[PDB]
Amino acid sequence: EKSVVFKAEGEHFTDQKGNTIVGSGSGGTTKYFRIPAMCTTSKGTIVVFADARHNTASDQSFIDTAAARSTDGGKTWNKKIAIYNDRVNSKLSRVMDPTCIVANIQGRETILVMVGKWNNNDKTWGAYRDKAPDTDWDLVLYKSTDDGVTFSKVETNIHDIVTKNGTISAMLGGVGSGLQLNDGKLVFPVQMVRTKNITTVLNTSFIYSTDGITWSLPSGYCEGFGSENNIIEFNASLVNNIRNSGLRRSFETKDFGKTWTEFPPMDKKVDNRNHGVQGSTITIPSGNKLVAAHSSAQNKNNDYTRSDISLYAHNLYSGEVKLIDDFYPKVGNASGAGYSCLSYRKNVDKETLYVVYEANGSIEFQDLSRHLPVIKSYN
Ligand SMILES: CC(=O)N[C@H]1[C@H]([C@H](O)[C@H](O)CO)C[C@@H](C(=O)O)C[C@@H]1O
Repeated sequence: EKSVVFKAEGEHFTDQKGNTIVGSGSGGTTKYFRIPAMCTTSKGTIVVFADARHNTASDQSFIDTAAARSTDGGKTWNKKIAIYNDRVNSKLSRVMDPTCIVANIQGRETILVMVGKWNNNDKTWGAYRDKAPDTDWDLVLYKSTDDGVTFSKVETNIHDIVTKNGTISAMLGGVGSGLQLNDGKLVFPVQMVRTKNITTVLNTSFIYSTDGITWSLPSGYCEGFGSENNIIEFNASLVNNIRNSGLRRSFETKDFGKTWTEFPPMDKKVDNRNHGVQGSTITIPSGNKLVAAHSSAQNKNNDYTRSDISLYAHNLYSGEVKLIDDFYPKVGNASGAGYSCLSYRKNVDKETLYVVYEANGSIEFQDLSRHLPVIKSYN
């Protein structure tokens, strides 16, 4: 009823030379997977990115970005590494926390994946606020134009726009999926760690692009909260849905990121309890209306176990919220649990709703398409 995308202590990857990557999982396997991001193409192909945390679940560890590709509706997966860390520090070199977009970029169907990159930092990224930006940090972008078979680095101006801003120590995607707007614009939700002198330590915002190469930052910022976030398009607004300890937060911008105000249909509607968790938020059409589909954890133990990863529908008109499916009704592994990513498409006349999520160090997939009539009615 599920499939396993990446099995904890059950995968072997190879490096750029073709030599095996001996992780710390039993038999030299990759120890742990975290932070899934899924993008489905017009061909029905499913690509799932995740951190391959070869040695430990820790954020501060040796990590590559794995990619799993399914052309049979999520039954089987071909796996590889999409992005290798720089291999400076065998303990700490890492690429992590993917955000993906599937888009037609001036006609060309492309999967983009953006990850943060560190080498020698031994502490969490929010600790490094002395520089503009941190010298250990980067934010890299890879593309596939062959339906997810191969990924190549995109040379961008993302590092430059962060430096020129001068008030950002580091930036990361919002985690899970970004979006292509109706007009074609590419949008990644972002998280920012501000330089020490900025009283907000954290903010949310987005970067945008037409061609995937040259990106821009808006002049304004949204409050950070727990900073992981996704954006949806709703009329002329961009609307975010942000991790927060306790009740999730949602703001709208009507001026393309200059100012943000609370968005009542989603603000404070889902409780993730202590510490918060990443959540995935997307839209699903229902006639010429929209419904937001959202996944995050109920967290019944009020801790890092992040139990009960659940799908909700948000009525974007009335503000009602309901539980559609507690699709992972289990207590997670507090080493790292709870994260998810949704993906909706209508290809021809076939609508699909998929989810991937963290399951005891593995990444699982479910086809949630049976729930579409319920979600679509929720307008
Ligand atoms: C870059 C980084 O540290 N990201 C991590 C996140 C980060 O440490 C926090 O958001 C604080 O910046 C949190 C997190 C979790 O809560 O499970 C996992 C995620 O990989």
